[PDB]
Amino acid sequence: IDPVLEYRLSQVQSRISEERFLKNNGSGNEIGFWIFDYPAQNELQVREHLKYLLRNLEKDHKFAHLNIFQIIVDMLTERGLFDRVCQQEVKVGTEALKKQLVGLLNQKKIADYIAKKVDLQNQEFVILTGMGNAWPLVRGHELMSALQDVMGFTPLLMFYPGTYSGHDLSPLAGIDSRNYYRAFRLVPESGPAATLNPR
Amino acid sequence: TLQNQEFIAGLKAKFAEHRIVFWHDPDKRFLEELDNLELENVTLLDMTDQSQLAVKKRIEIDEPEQQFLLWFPHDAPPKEFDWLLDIRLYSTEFHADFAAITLNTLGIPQLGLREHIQRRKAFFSTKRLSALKGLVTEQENEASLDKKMVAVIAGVKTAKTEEILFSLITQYVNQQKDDDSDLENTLAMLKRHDLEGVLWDILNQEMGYQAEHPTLENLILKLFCTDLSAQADPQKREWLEKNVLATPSGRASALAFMVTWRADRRYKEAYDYCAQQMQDALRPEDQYRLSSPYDLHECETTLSIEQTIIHALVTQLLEESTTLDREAFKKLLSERQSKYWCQTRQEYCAIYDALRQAERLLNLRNRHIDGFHYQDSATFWKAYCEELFRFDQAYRLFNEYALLVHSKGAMILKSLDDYIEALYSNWYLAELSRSWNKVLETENRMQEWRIAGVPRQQNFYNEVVKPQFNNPQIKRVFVIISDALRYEVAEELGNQINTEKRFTAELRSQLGVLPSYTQLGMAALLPHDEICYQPGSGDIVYADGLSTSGTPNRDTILKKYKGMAVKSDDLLKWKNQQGRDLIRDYEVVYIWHNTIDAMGDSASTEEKTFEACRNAVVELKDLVTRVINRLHGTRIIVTADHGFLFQQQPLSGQDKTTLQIKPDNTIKNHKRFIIGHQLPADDFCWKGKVADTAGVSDNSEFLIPKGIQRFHFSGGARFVHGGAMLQEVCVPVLQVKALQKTAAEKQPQRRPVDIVKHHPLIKLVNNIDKVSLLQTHPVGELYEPRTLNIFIVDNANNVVSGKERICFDSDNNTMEKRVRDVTLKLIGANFNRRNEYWLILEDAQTETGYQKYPVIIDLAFQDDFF
Repeated sequence: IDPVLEYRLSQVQSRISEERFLKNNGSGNEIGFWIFDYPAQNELQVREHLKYLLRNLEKDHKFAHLNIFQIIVDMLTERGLFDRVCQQEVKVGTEALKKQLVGLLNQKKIADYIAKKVDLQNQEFVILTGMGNAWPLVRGHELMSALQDVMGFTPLLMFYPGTYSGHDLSPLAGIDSRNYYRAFRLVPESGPAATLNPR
Repeated sequence: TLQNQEFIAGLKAKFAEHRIVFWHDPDKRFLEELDNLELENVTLLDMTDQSQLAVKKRIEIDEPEQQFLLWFPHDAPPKEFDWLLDIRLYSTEFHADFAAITLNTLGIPQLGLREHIQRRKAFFSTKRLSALKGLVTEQENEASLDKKMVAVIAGVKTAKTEEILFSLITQYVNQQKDDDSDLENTLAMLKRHDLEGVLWDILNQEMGYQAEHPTLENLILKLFCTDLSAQADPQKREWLEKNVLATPSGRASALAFMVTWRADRRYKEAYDYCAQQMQDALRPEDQYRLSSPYDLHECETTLSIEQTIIHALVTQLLEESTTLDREAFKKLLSERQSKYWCQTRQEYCAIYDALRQAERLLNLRNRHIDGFHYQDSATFWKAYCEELFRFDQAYRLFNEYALLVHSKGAMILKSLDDYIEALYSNWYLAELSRSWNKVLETENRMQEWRIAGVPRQQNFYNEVVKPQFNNPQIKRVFVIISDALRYEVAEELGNQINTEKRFTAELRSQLGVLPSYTQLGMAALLPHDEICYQPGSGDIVYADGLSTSGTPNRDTILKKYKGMAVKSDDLLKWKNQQGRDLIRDYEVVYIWHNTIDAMGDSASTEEKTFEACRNAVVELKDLVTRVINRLHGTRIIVTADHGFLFQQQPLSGQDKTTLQIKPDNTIKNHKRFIIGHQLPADDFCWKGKVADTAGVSDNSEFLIPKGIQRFHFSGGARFVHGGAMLQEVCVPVLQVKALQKTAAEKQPQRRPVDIVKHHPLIKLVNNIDKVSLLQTHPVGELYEPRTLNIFIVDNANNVVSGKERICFDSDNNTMEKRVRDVTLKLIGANFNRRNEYWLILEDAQTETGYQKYPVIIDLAFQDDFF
């Protein structure tokens, strides 16, 4: 076990039953999102903990289930929309065709299918699985930018396989050039507040 | 077979703890054996044709307990669509690839470090492998492999962060100016293998540099700031202490590194950019401004530090430190001349003697700030010959040194020239003017002709020249005869050669002809029993009735003493081995000489007599050749015809009070005197008996301005000569014998000594016979020390005699006295009488057919004489 990530993961259930999470009390009059950068290779620990958390948190609160790579697999099998958008050619010529084959997955539109899977506004939250499988075209701060179209005020947590410096998000071997801030740090990277399971 | 056993063992070692194993196979290393593989559960996935989304799904979602071996004929699919990249990263690859080629092509055979080299699989090609074998020291470890892999990308052949940095800083100096990025391509290639982390890590372990987001720009800031801080203004350090290297151990590394960068001129080069970066960031020079100059002997950080000290001392000389800050004035000088920018740029070194020789002039001024005063002409002369021409030297020097800072157009001091020149015109000249008048007023030497101790010019060839025969060698030496010389040439040339050997002298001087212009100085030295002024010549003169001017007359003056003369057009290095012969009776021999006089009555250059203090000074620390002990030569023969002045501005009032009644027999009238009969002195004219003082057949008195006052400006006004005093009539009878030639040197080929014979042709008649080498013209400072390989030849250097190897160490006098019999051994009548033959003197130190002079031999054998 890594006890620092196990502590930060246990603080998913602590923040959820603490006031700030479901009251959205950054300013309260906000969508109550949250942030959870985690050591990128600890995939199994976060996946398995959230497969456990789907079983444990119903003692306290109301939610449903998501699988990160399943949501993509449910609509694609290879670049897929690539193979389908080949239809553009006759309609307006080769310009829109080529730009839509090349410039794939504009991330705004990720919102609706998760709202068809789960009644997001009726939940207190939703629990994820498959986790750090993130290397299609879906990015952490973009997913957090998309789902606010449909989550309403209900919290979402940016589990991300890497780091968030309190500003710069980055997964895996060092990727992306972007931030997220509407979301509160669930537990930061650092200090004793990041590590509260001593003996 | 065994590659399959180790393929099986390597796959087993992956599948023991990872459910999924990659195996990229562009080398297709086990393409046939896929089902010979012993693995429990494992499914091979050739990924190449797969829907890689749906086979990530297979691997992760669909088959969560199934083991998988992935395969491709290339690397990963495109990372923007690489669904599998997270797995690819957190999981493992089976190495179908073999380490042994890489290991042994690195040299490094090591089956442990193999696993880091495996972590470096994407690094390798035979070039890098073997280059690294060229650097490998097989007690390697991962950190040395890292440091060396850095070094391998960096092109150096020792792996140390200073030297790596020196390379990278080369690449920074490129990247900052001249179209380069291989610094950052190196850094990126470091990062490609984790090594850039290790670079900026060991930049702390060795160079004590860190940043959160480092670049060589930020390091070069931090490290420049280190030695900038170590050399910061002690009056203003702290505000520049705060941009430095991340650790004081880094500061200490950076000082040793920058001491290296200075000392080791390999890596000076990176100051081609630091001094460009390091101003406009803070303009700290403009923040420093009035900080103390002379204390900065210490600090060499920038052009601006230097220009601070300049303007802070230009300040001190427009504030015009006559009253002298002496030891601070000194504190800076030699240190700067030796310090980096000075060592790059000599004009800066000149600053420090634009200082040093002003440090003279103003110390000199202070100690004699009312001009000078002594009790009579002998005690003024005594002080003059200690020091009271050094105020010429110092002024001249430091102005020319200031002007040597200015050499590249850098007039970075200008207007204090106008202060120090006002010392000249309006004070230095202006005062002693009056002072030695009060002595000539005390003495009236005018018609009262004796002065204590000091000798006189008035009878030299009659009562001194042949009286120099008091040593048994002596009858004769060669003369150079010169026009215009401010006496201090004949102190600088000799004192700045107190370092020389039997090239030698003694501190001595004597009083010249009282009217100070060239030709009366000449007349008293024209070889004589009597000195002649005659009608029809006017300002041209004679002795023994033969005249100072016109070439046929000039060689003829001397024939009374067997002699001849040569021009300043010709003397310079006047023609080679024939110099043994054209002269051999001549008790007197003459050369004419004129660079400063050609700046003088050339009125366009009188205002440019500081340029005589350049052009003639570059000739006049120098002079001789043809004398020091070798092929026999003996003494000085030149001395002052007249002294002269210069001053950088239009004249003071004291520069030009003037004449009484001009004499009817005006023998010359001039910018600073007139010669002629019946003239006793006046408030600002000295006037006295030339007939007492001159020894010439001349009735005259003189008109001279008393003090630095002046007359009809014929050929000068800021430059003048004529009157009573020692920038006009100090004459250098310094005891002297030889010097350092560059004066009067240019036009003829060389005259590499002269050496051969005492014969008509080089013709010999004994069976073994004397080549009687007549020692007449040594080496000295252009002519040769060459060992002579003397032998007779045909036109083409083919031997027709025995051979002699010859050199000398003698300075002996009387030209009739000086044969050396180099007795050669001779070969009958082999000489082809239709063709020419010669005595080759090889340069025996290079032994070519180097030089030859004419021979024909056809022996009348020994019995014909005896």
